[PDB]
Amino acid sequence: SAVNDPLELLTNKGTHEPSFLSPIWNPIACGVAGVGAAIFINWGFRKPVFSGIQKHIAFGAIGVGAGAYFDQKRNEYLAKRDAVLRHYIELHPDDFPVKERKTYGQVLESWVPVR
Amino acid sequence: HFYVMLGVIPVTALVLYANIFVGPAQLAEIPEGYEPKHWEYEKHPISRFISRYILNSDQQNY
Amino acid sequence: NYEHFKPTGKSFRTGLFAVVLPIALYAWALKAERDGREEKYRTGQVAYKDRQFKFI
Amino acid sequence: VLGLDKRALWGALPLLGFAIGHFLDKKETERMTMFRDKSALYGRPAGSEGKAPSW
Amino acid sequence: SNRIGDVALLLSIAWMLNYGSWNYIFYLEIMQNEFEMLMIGSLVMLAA
Amino acid sequence: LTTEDFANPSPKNWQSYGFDYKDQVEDRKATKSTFFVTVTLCLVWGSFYWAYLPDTQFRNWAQREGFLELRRRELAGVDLVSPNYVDPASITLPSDEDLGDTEIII
Amino acid sequence: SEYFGGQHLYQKLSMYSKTLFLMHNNSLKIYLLLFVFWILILLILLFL
Amino acid sequence: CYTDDAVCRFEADQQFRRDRMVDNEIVNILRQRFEDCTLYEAPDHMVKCRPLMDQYEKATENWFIKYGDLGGYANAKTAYMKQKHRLIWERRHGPVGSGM
Amino acid sequence: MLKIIFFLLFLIPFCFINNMYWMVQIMMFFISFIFLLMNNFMNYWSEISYFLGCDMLSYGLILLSLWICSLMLLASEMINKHNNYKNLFLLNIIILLLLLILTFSSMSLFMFYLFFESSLIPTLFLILGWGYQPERLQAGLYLLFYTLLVSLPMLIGIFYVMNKIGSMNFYLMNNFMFNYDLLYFCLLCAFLVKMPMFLVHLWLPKAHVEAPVSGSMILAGIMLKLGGYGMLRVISFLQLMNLKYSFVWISISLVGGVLVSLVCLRQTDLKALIAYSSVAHMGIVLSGLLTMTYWGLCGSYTLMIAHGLCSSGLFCLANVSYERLGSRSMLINKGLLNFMPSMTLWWFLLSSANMAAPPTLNLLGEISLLNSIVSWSWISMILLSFLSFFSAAYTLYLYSFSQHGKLFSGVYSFSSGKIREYLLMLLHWLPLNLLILKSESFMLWL
Amino acid sequence: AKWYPDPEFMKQFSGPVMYPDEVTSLWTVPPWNSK
Amino acid sequence: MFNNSSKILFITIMIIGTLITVTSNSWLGAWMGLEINLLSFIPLLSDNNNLMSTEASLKYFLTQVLASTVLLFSSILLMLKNNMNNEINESFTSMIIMSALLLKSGAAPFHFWFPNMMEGLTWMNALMLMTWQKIAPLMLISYLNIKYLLLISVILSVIIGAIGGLNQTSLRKLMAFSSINHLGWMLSSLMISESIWLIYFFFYSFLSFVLTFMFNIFKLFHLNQLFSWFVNSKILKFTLFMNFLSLGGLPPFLGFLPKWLVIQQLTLCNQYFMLTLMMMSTLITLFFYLRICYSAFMMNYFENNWIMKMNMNSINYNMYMIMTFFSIFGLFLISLFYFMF
Ligand SMILES: CCCCCCCCCCCCCCCCCC(=O)OC[C@H](COP(=O)(O)OCCN)OC(=O)CCCCCCCCCCCCCCCCC
Repeated sequence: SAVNDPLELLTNKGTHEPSFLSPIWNPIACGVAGVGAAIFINWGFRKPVFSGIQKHIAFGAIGVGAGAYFDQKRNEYLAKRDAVLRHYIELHPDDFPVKERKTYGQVLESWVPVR
Repeated sequence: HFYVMLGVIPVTALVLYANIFVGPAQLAEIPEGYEPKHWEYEKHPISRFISRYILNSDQQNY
Repeated sequence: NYEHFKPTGKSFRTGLFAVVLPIALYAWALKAERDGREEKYRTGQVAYKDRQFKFI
Repeated sequence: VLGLDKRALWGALPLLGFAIGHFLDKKETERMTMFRDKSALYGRPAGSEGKAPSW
Repeated sequence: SNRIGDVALLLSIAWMLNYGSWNYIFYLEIMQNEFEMLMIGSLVMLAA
Repeated sequence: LTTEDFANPSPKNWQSYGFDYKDQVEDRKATKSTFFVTVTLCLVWGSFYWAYLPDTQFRNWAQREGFLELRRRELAGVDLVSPNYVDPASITLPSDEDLGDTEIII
Repeated sequence: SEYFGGQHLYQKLSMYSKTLFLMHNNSLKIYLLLFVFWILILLILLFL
Repeated sequence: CYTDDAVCRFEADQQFRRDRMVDNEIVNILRQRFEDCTLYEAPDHMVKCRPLMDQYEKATENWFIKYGDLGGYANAKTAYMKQKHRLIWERRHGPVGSGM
Repeated sequence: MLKIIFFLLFLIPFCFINNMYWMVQIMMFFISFIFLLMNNFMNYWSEISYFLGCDMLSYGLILLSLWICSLMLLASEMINKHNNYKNLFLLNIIILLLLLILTFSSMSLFMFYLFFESSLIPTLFLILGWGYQPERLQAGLYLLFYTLLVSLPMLIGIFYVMNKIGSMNFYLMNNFMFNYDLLYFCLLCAFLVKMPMFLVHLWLPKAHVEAPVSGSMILAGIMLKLGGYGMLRVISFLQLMNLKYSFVWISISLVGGVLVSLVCLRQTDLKALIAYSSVAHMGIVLSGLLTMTYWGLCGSYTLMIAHGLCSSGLFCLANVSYERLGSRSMLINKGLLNFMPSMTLWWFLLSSANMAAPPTLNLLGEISLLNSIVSWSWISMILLSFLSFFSAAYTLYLYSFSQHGKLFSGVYSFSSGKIREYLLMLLHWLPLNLLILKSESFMLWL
Repeated sequence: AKWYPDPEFMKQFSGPVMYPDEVTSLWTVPPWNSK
Repeated sequence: MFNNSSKILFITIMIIGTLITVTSNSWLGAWMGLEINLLSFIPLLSDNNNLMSTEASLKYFLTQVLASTVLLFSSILLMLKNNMNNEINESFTSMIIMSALLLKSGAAPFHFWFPNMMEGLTWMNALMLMTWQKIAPLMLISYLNIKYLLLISVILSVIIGAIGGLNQTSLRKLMAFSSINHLGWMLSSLMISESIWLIYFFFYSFLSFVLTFMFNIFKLFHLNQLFSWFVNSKILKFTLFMNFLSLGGLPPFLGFLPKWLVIQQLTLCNQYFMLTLMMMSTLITLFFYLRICYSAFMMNYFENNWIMKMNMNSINYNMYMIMTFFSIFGLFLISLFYFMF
């Protein structure tokens, strides 16, 4: 495109593929955090670090569920933010105008001589 | 000396196996419509094997 | 050695004439030489093939 | 030769981490592919879907 | 007394930066009359 | 200690290497394995790999392309090294009234 | 260097911490009096 | 290409680096030609090596026209702006070396 | 890349297993061998995985980090002979190496900053935990407060660059150019402290001495090079303003190199003299960085690579006399040619590497750095000759007075040299002469 | 591992303030159960 | 502090009064909630076993009722000038309102009651004082739009709160002076956002809970008392003392995150000199945090040998070790957070 249109910058074309770690990073990081918190509890009480694995299982399940829930709420928050930005760009076409793209050839600026 | 000889002996076996029993490629013009691969762009068999099986291509990183 | 140090005039004279004055004189000399070469470079008094250190 | 005892069986954990990192790098170079055989330096003529990908 | 020779070869290399190749024998008979090569010769003469 | 004790040294009086000072078994295993992972892997096999490393930098390709370009440039005879980045007719310079008071650097 | 450096910075910070502990050894009425004066200039300017 | 696009800047920077390495090899081979002239014509290097030395000096001059005074971070746009200012200074002040 | 990072992340549970001190350095040398294998890098960023990628400068710095940490586990056998906390030491070393790999393979300026200032906390922990001096508190506080005081406004500069540009990536920030004094001072002065200046050095000779051997390796081997990497990433968009203000730093660095080279002739400690020796060579690195030439940048990268090995190898040599003679004093360390004659090979081979030496990478870094500084101005030929003469005037003094002469009377009986120490100083010198072969690797990052 | 914090080092933390002056040198420490 | 159910009653009514304060749509119902919060925070901060707690409650009463009557007088004056609760052009009555709020909060021109009261308390009423009692004044400060009073308060808070904590060897006065410096970062965030303030306040509250639980379970009130504290493994004492480095704003731990978000939002709001004035005056806070960390960062000490068992609560220390893990490994949760935007 030869124009710097502000509306097409925020409009999702759908060509962006999410990564492998993007949907699954937060539940496994919070599960590892829950397992490490249970290990930290067992270390602070001078228990064996893998004694009472039910606490580790419950902490990991709580972490996986909370990570999935807050990741879904995070995605809904970012979608609403994108809708807000697109709606404010659409509502005010004078403050955000399409700007013609300029080739380097038109511009002439400042080589900094090293010498 | 033991641990430099234990390195050199399989290395020198692989070097004489690559030069004598395989041998380097011969330079030639590109045929029309070939579209050669990245490991075709080097001469030595060890360099070709490293660029084919181990190292990523320049096109992929580019 | 800091516990026996006080800002006297002898210590100020030593710290001025030992460290700050060669630094100031060297910086002034480098700036003067580079400005004198840079005005000749920017004015255009030197040829293209007759300039030192082409990195060639 | 090298001497490895029974404690060398604990070294499967960094090899498992190396396999996990290599799998994540393979997934990353699988995703990062919209400019594959479409850049103007390493380009390909018409009929690129019939031909195999370069990487 | 040889470290001053080391720094004189270092400055001679730094002034052979002008002509690029530090193989001086191919530029001796050509640029015997240049100021930059006279600087090179003075530094390597101090080194010797 | 007597003469026959020094002539035939005891196997229990062993001088340690630098790795462990508790038992002789951990010295030999760590010594042989540390000499394995540094000398015959990082210094010999790694140097053999780096000897036959391909053109990561394009320095060999630069020399081949320079030889072919110097074959073809002096045949055309325009320039051995081109001084201009683009063609001087293709570039559209601004006029003197367009620039005004702008710092032109040379 | 330690003057205009870390040692003299630590000495000046220790002196500033020692002279601020004398501010906090007073009664509550002094600080509340300071607040009452700060209200008092803030109400004199409301007249003007 | 446009200022907002970073796809063109990477590709033009890469061909500028490749052309820099090729032109460096041009100057290197033209210097090695003069060195081989000096070794092969050992007593009489004064007469025969003069066209090669003139060609090498023209190569050094053209290399300093294009890539000269750019610094360690030489983008493709930096040489283009240097060419723009050089052509402007050649238009209004004549050739560099007798400028005002 | 992610293979090395996940390798160290799964090497983290090796610390909690008892009698597992020597397997971690085995796996560290194995991942250094694997990192020697993955060498398909050019001047642009390759192996792009999320926010992690690598170019040639980053490749050399991660390889130096892995080699210095792998030798750092080899040098510290005093931690293993005593019941000092081996698990915490191994965890701190693995965490610090992971942070160095993360701050060198950072694609952007901000993640580089984040892991860059995360790296100083394990160095703090090693200095205040495993040192052998009462002034470890004076050592770590000087380091942390110097680097933190000058690196906090660099964060304001970093977000000012983000607000003006939009991006954090190095390539997109290479396009822009700023004409502000205070942005230049913010984005430069933190690295100007992180590599030693003359005026801002103080944390260096008072933090190298009171640290352990491992603190000395990690400080003079890779954490004087974080500032060099940072300036190599920042100088590209601050060229106009550094060309205005670079004569002050270059003149201060050159006169400070001459003056600190005069300091080392009046030093009575082995570990302090190498600490001031790190100031003189990095002064040449700093003086060649600000000239912005191809040769200055390439020779600066080559001299940082070749200095992180040789200064660390000299710091291992001062440790193996401190373990036996009981003190770091230069008066005590006399005539070690008659005590440890086989060590004297490694003393002179690593002291010659500190100066210009015939087969080392330090000479190829010093030649390409003096080229740019003599090209910068002709007045620098007076003070580069004095600095490079005084460098071997002081560096020969440490080998001469420690390794030649009459023996120090009244020394008690100590152990002889060991194969681990000979292997430790073998791997600090054979990389310095095997890397002139394939030197276009470790020099041409551009 | 050769120097460890001696009672001379923890002497400076035993006062009523960190840096005593002529006023606070005559002060006493609070009770250790804070009541 | 749970010796009686009446204290739980006072806790829920002080929560109710603070929520009445921060949700009032007028300047007088906020004062009503302030008086409810004051009534329920007088019996807490008072006990029979400690002699200093009664005179500290007297100091709290005189300080708050001096601040609440000036807050009422200036709000009635604003209502007498312009009869809506807001003000078109800001004037001196908003300055009197903000100064009366700063006496409530404890900004550094008016902070001298804060460590002098803190010198004689327990570690749970201090936890209520520097966390919940900073909710009611600071949430009213966000309604005013004068800049120079906030500027003077932020600058004076970050120099006076950092320098003044150096001489103090008592842990309560040192934590009060550290909370005065962390107060100034909250008011600097209040000039640019009402959400970044919530970020900084919530994680500063989190760090206050996890750090004052170390001194409440083991009953630590002195710097020298930290050196005599017996932990069975010295690695655990070294690990538990990383909350000081966390709260001081160091990058691998949590606590770097809210300070970093304040830095990110202030630079985007073109305020650079005040940020430099705060961050040159936050190194002193890490200095008296690291002076605490003398007692754990070294690995061996000249301990007193009469005590050989570590005695601790079960439920409180079980709650403590969850929050200690997230105080130092909590930067992994930045990918899950979405409340910065
Ligand atoms: C570290 C040691 C050195 C430290 C001091 C270095 C000082 C360098 C001084 C020269 C550079 C700055 C001055 C010149 C600026 C540029 C002007 C110029 O080009 O002048 C050249 C000058 C005049 O000659 P011109 O006619 O121009 O052409 C030369 C051939 N016809 O040409 C000449 O005058 C020709 C001679 C030039 C100088 C050559 C010698 C320099 C080194 C002198 C010291 C060492 C000498 C040997 C040892 C003696 C003591 C033991």
